[PDB]
Amino acid sequence: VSGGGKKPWRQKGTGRARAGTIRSPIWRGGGTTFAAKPRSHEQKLNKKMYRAALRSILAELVRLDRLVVVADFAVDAPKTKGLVAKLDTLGLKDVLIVTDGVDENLYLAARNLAHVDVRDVQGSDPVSLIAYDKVLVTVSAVKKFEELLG
Amino acid sequence: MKRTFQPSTLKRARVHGFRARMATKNGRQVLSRRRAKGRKRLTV
Amino acid sequence: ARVKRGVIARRRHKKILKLAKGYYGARSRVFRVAKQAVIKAGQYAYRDRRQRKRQFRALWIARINAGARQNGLSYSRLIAGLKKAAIEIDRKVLADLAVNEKAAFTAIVEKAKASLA
RNA sequence: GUCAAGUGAAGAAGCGCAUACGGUGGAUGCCUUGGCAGUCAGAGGCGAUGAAAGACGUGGUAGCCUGCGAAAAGCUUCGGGGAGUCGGCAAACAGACUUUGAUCCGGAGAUCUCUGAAUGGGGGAACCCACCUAGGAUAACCUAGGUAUCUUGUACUGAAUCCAUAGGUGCAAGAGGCGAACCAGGGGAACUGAAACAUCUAAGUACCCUGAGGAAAAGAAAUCAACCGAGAUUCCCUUAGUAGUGGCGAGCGAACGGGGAUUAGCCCUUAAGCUUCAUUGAUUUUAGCGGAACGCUCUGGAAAGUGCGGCCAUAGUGGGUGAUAGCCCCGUACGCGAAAGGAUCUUUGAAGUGAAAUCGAGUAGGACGGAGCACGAGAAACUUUGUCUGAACAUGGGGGGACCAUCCUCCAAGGCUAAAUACUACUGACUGACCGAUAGUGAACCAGUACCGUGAGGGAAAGGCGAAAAGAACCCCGGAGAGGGGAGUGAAAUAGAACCUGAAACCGUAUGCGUACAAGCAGUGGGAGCCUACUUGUUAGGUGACUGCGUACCUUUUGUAUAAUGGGUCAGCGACUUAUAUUCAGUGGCAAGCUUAACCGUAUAGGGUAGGCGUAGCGAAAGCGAGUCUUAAUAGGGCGUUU
RNA sequence: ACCCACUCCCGUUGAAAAGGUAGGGGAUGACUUGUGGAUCGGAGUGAAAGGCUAAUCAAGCUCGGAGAUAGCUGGUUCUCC
RNA sequence: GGGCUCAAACCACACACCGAAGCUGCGGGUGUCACGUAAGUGACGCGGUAGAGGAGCGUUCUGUAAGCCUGUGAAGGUGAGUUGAGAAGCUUGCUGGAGGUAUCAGAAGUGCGAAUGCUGACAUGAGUAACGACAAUGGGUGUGAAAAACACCCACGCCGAAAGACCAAGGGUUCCUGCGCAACGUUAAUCGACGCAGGGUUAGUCGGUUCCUAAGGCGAGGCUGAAAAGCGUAGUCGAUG
RNA sequence: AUGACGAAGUGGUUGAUGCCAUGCUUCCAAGAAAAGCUUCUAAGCUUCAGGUAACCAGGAACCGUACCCCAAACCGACACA
RNA sequence: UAAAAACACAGCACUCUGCAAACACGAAAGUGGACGUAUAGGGUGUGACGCCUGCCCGGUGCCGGAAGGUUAAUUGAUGGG
RNA sequence: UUGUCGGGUAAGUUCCGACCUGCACGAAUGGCGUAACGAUGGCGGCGCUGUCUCCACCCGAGACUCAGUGAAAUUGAAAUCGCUGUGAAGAUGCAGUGUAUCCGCGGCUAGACGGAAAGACCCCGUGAACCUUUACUGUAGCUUUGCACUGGACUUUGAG
Ligand SMILES: [Mg+2]
Ligand SMILES: [Mg+2]
Ligand SMILES: [Mg+2]
Ligand SMILES: [Mg+2]
Ligand SMILES: [Mg+2]
Ligand SMILES: [Mg+2]
Ligand SMILES: [Mg+2]
Ligand SMILES: [Mg+2]
Ligand SMILES: [Mg+2]
Ligand SMILES: [Mg+2]
Ligand SMILES: [Mg+2]
Ligand SMILES: [Mg+2]
Ligand SMILES: [Mg+2]
Ligand SMILES: [Mg+2]
Ligand SMILES: [Mg+2]
Ligand SMILES: [Mg+2]
Ligand SMILES: [Mg+2]
Ligand SMILES: [Mg+2]
Ligand SMILES: [Mg+2]
Ligand SMILES: [Mg+2]
Ligand SMILES: [Mg+2]
Ligand SMILES: [Mg+2]
Ligand SMILES: [Mg+2]
Ligand SMILES: [Mg+2]
Ligand SMILES: [Mg+2]
Ligand SMILES: [Mg+2]
Ligand SMILES: [Mg+2]
Ligand SMILES: [Mg+2]
Ligand SMILES: [Mg+2]
Ligand SMILES: [Mg+2]
Ligand SMILES: [Mg+2]
Ligand SMILES: [Mg+2]
Ligand SMILES: [Mg+2]
Ligand SMILES: [Mg+2]
Ligand SMILES: [Mg+2]
Ligand SMILES: [Mg+2]
Ligand SMILES: [Mg+2]
Ligand SMILES: [Mg+2]
Ligand SMILES: [Mg+2]
Ligand SMILES: [Mg+2]
Ligand SMILES: [Mg+2]
Ligand SMILES: [Mg+2]
Ligand SMILES: [Mg+2]
Ligand SMILES: [Mg+2]
Ligand SMILES: [Mg+2]
Ligand SMILES: [Mg+2]
Ligand SMILES: [Mg+2]
Ligand SMILES: [Mg+2]
Ligand SMILES: [Mg+2]
Ligand SMILES: [Mg+2]
Ligand SMILES: [Mg+2]
Ligand SMILES: [Mg+2]
Ligand SMILES: [Mg+2]
Ligand SMILES: [Mg+2]
Ligand SMILES: [Mg+2]
Ligand SMILES: [Mg+2]
Ligand SMILES: [Mg+2]
Ligand SMILES: [Mg+2]
Ligand SMILES: [Mg+2]
Ligand SMILES: [Mg+2]
Ligand SMILES: [Mg+2]
Ligand SMILES: [Mg+2]
Ligand SMILES: [Mg+2]
Ligand SMILES: [Mg+2]
Ligand SMILES: [Mg+2]
Ligand SMILES: [Mg+2]
Ligand SMILES: [Mg+2]
Ligand SMILES: [Mg+2]
Ligand SMILES: [Mg+2]
Ligand SMILES: [Mg+2]
Ligand SMILES: [Mg+2]
Ligand SMILES: [Mg+2]
Ligand SMILES: [Mg+2]
Ligand SMILES: [Mg+2]
Ligand SMILES: [Mg+2]
Ligand SMILES: [Mg+2]
Ligand SMILES: [Mg+2]
Repeated sequence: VSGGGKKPWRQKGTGRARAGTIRSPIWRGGGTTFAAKPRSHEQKLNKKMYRAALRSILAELVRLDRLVVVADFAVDAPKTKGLVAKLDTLGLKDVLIVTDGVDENLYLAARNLAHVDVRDVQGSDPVSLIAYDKVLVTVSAVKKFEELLG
Repeated sequence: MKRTFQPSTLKRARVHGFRARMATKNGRQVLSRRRAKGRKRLTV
Repeated sequence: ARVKRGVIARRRHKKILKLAKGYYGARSRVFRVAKQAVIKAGQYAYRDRRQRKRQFRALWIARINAGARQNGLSYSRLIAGLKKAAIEIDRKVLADLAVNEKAAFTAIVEKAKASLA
């Protein structure tokens, strides 16, 4: 904190409580006692711990009927209207789309959609696999999941 | 009772003015410090 | 991250002062004075749950003594007589009879007098 | 009826409690104008062509801020732009400008007082006094330019002193000063720790000083290694808190080796580079342009909210708009855009430099005294040098931690060299399990201000009407006041300008009950009466006569009502955190294995298994090994082995 | 006059962070005084009291090392078992 | 303490009774064991500082959440009722006028009465002390909303080697005039060194500048010094002359 | 305030700490400097320039100036004994 | 909060100092001493004046001496590895 | 020790003179005297007096009352009596008892261990500062010698 080098008054005699600085954390406008500094919050997760959690999530998604498997999923043009029509045929509104390789047109078509996310297999984090109402996954991405976690 | 401040603008200038400060290197440091803090008044 | 204490602190202080209602001076207006008064009143209230049972029994026994002496018996002789003749009417009910049902109380005293001799 | 005795309400100067309504005050909530921290870029300097920083001026009207400089909220021009404009506090009237394209935005020019390195001389900064040249006025001057010092170079002159030299004069080029950090170097504490203290630590830290650059420094083995080899420098992770060092105290603390990031080497028989000026193309930056798609209905002051039905999306969690908007506005994704200037890459060319010339001699080595190497004299190698000395010449020399021999490895006393690395005062964008007016910058507000100080220096407080001023015409009291009462505006005025909400302390007015024969932590247990309200008395609320019991709290103590400590009260703030190593427990993953670090990675994935721990111990150790150590001992015994 | 400060009283939240009233000493001198200047922090200056160096002196003030250190004092905030 | 004496004292004996949060009764909660693979039963426990162990409440932010609630009224504020063993929760009247957040997780600037704590506000003392030289006032008139204090007049009193008039330093508009009185003035104020506006300072001779130097400063070269610098020559400043 | 006129306006005495006086006397502690000013020349200049005197003509720039100043305006936080 | 008997003082004495003085401030240059030169300058003590100022050189200091002992850096005989 | 004697007083731990038994004077840290001087210490006297016996009266300024303005320290909260006991050992608050209607104003200071300043005395802390010295360890300065700058010559000086 700015200033605060000088002792505000002599230690004895004035009748006040003894003070060393006007920036004591006791004082208004003084320092924060345990002032924060920029620190990192990332924990370590074991590689196998991460994979075991992914296996648990994938098994639970199948058991809860929240996993939808399709042979393929491609859109022709990067049009949001086209993707909405495709997902309405499958009856999906809140959905995470997992593909082996994220298509450039598919990425653009889903960018503005409210509750639709398109991810590569490597990009399918535990949080997105749980948050989204359904996880539509292609057959190619299912096999790519098997190689990674099995 | 004579008090400690007996004003003399000539003495004030010769001891604390701009040219008194610029004459030495520690005086130039005062002007650098007071410019860095942004003092509206630099010398007296 | 930063947590202001104003709303929670005000709710705490108001609960204490609401309990200090009716107290004199600072004991009903000033928090750190009202806080001591609310604690002390609680200490008294806990202790006076015990003392109330003693106070009422002393009151029953005194009224039974007055009622029985009107019938020729002291309290101690009546209680001994009420044990010789197995009468288990307690002192709260006995003190109510001695005041409100004097004919009933006289019958009990005569039953104790007969039992003694 | 008289007397007597007994009993006895009501009558409160004031006070208490409750409730209602106010006042003061400015908490809380909500909000944001401002901050804080990162990430990605940019730029890494400005200055004698006058800087940073200022003073004084400059406007129709006073001041201050902003801009600008006697050409003075500005002039010229080139682009953008297309209807308003004459900056803000902070408006009111004036006078104007503008589709003959103004205001505004960007590039380039012009002007640019005075002070400040300040530089013609002087000086108490913003002032005083000059000289020289050229021109033009005749009076008492005017315009333009020049006039500092030092360094380098050059020309002319030039003493003591003959030649010279020192010196002097002119000219040309350059420098000086400022800036938060980063870099290299000179000088260099103490508190503190060692539970005292001197060696030691703190620490080559703080600070002072010098120099340079966008980076700097270093850098191409007289280097390690170990008989195998590696192959400049710099940086990150390990090795490892190990070897060692240390009043062997407190502490300090490697390297070898390994994994990575970057990669580059060139010359003294004169090069790679670097600088400048051309020059060929690429980008990039400094203004901008277009940019989709919504209606009805209900509540409402107002619709974006309700209900119903649509459409756009490479644009959907942006900011506003009278409450919550993809489709109302500004934007956003996306696609275009430069007359002119800046910058970065490049293709050639030109000089300049690197440049020390020509392979290193007062050098290597040595003695003394220091310093550094993790290494404090130690058995002390190596580097460096204040004093003093002092080689050899590849058939030579340096190192391999005393020293010697053998072996290996290198070639010092000459140079230049990018990248990976450090930092952010500054500019832009983006972001936040950051703050939200006692917080966050000291500073949200005309803050480094007010104020305090001789001075260096210290250093505040202070945000919110409403959607919109619609900011209350008019009437009345009042001093042609202050302040109010109406009226009106507004959805709301107890939103009325000290204006959102509007807490507490604290101060009042009103009502109810209690209170003037009564002794103390002021309550608590019992409890009459009165009052109020309905539920009309086994009720609720207020008060509470009388009475039992009863010496606050915190701290500190053997022990506190203590006449021990602390607190006038309220409101806000105010104290076990964080990082890195580690042990134990719990709970998970994997399991004779487990796990990665740096780093890479269209990046929380995946790779990377160098390293760490474990699977074997004993011994000081060589070593041996389910054994080992001690010992003459295969005996005893120690530790270990059956998980 | 001016410089000084011996006594008493007052004043002591003062008119005043050292004064006032009444008395007192020096008053051509080692005098008093204005303006300007020099000397300062382990330093100055001192007819010497550890005096004075901006109401601060047995080592000024200001900023920095710095959040020195404090085996000491104080304080340490919601609930229940 | 009142009072007490064939006691209300003392000695002995006896039968009664009072007396605690002890024991029992009745209702409830909780700990640990055991039986229970259950709800629950059984037994024994349940004062407590330092301290260890266990289980929770609440606050701010993040996710859940482009959800849900909300102008038919959010947060906050202020009452009432009600629920739990507690931290606390819930419902509602009024105020308020735009935000809030279920649940379960995750993070903390997470809880205040003390620190002669810090900042602001406001009390008590108390309408008390004081209103700053004991040189001194009285009256009349005017103006004004209002006059002890302003202006004028008539008196009185005080200073007069100053309490008068100046120059310097220092200050800086305080000077004068018109309007004005909120605050400032230790009271009031029409008055003012106060507020708003306007005006006012005229030099050959006064004082500066300019000329000259004192102490002293700076100081080309120079000498000295790790650097920063120190000293000083030529010079150049510097009045108090 | 307004604009014309306006009488007397003379002797004596006393008399400074002011002036002569930067003098005079005396003493010891022995009492600024520089320039302006007068004069003399050197280098230079030699009909010149420059100097002197007279007359005529003209000029004298810039800054301060209000006000308080033993004080209510300065130093003392104050309209401060 | 001390004005004194404290400090100073004239006078006295001791001692240092031959001038580039001793001594002091300064890393140094330099400066003061002093534009002085032992009748001078510094330091120390005493404190007008009058009468005086006695004894002790063991300790410590200072001054003078240098036969002997001891004694630094340095040098490196000799011995042992 | 107020030594003893003498003087001074009615009475003199002070004073003056003296004695010498100097706890523990003493000769330039000077001894002993000393005119003059001193806001210097002690003692005595004259005068003078409200210093006092012993205070009285008077005059101004406060205090007091009214009108205007308007602080302070302190403060856990107060419904804040005596006495005797008790008690962290000296009680407005505890026990017992006595007294006592409620509330101001002028006064006074016995208490509220009254207010003010984290006692300064005392002790402690392996606290600080500054001062001293023949405490320790250092060090500026001063001084000794070697080597360097640094040379020629001649002479007294050991071994080759
Ligand atoms: Mg802060
Ligand atoms: Mg990984
Ligand atoms: Mg009344
Ligand atoms: Mg100049
Ligand atoms: Mg100059
Ligand atoms: Mg010659
Ligand atoms: Mg430079
Ligand atoms: Mg220590
Ligand atoms: Mg540069
Ligand atoms: Mg380089
Ligand atoms: Mg080889
Ligand atoms: Mg659009
Ligand atoms: Mg609204
Ligand atoms: Mg070489
Ligand atoms: Mg060497
Ligand atoms: Mg070597
Ligand atoms: Mg070796
Ligand atoms: Mg080389
Ligand atoms: Mg702030
Ligand atoms: Mg607020
Ligand atoms: Mg209406
Ligand atoms: Mg609002
Ligand atoms: Mg309001
Ligand atoms: Mg009564
Ligand atoms: Mg009472
Ligand atoms: Mg009750
Ligand atoms: Mg009682
Ligand atoms: Mg004790
Ligand atoms: Mg007790
Ligand atoms: Mg107490
Ligand atoms: Mg008490
Ligand atoms: Mg207290
Ligand atoms: Mg006299
Ligand atoms: Mg002393
Ligand atoms: Mg002082
Ligand atoms: Mg010190
Ligand atoms: Mg430190
Ligand atoms: Mg501290
Ligand atoms: Mg019984
Ligand atoms: Mg019981
Ligand atoms: Mg029990
Ligand atoms: Mg039970
Ligand atoms: Mg128990
Ligand atoms: Mg318990
Ligand atoms: Mg909130
Ligand atoms: Mg509080
Ligand atoms: Mg507490
Ligand atoms: Mg009083
Ligand atoms: Mg009074
Ligand atoms: Mg009074
Ligand atoms: Mg007065
Ligand atoms: Mg009035
Ligand atoms: Mg006067
Ligand atoms: Mg005036
Ligand atoms: Mg007034
Ligand atoms: Mg005025
Ligand atoms: Mg000089
Ligand atoms: Mg020079
Ligand atoms: Mg001059
Ligand atoms: Mg003068
Ligand atoms: Mg004048
Ligand atoms: Mg004062
Ligand atoms: Mg006055
Ligand atoms: Mg005055
Ligand atoms: Mg005195
Ligand atoms: Mg003496
Ligand atoms: Mg005698
Ligand atoms: Mg005698
Ligand atoms: Mg003596
Ligand atoms: Mg002698
Ligand atoms: Mg003497
Ligand atoms: Mg005298
Ligand atoms: Mg009054
Ligand atoms: Mg007592
Ligand atoms: Mg009194
Ligand atoms: Mg006291
Ligand atoms: Mg103490």
